[PDB]
Amino acid sequence: PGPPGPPGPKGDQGEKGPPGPPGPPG
Amino acid sequence: PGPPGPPGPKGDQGEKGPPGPPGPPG
Amino acid sequence: PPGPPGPPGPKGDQGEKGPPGPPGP
Repeated sequence: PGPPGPPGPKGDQGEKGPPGPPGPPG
Repeated sequence: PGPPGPPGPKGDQGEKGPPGPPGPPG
Repeated sequence: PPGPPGPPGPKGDQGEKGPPGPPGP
């Protein structure tokens, strides 16, 4: 049997992060 | 007849999220 | 014969939470 193939391509980038914390009070 | 290679590397972390909500009115 | 390339890797983690919002009005 032949050797295993090489590692595959890199995966997709993750989804964008959630909105940040609320700003400071007025 | 080699098997498929190991899975590719994990993708990049997603981009930082957008700015948060405005702070409370003062 | 060597095997073919593996399939695409796992998706990346979600990005970090965003920066703080603007000061209030």
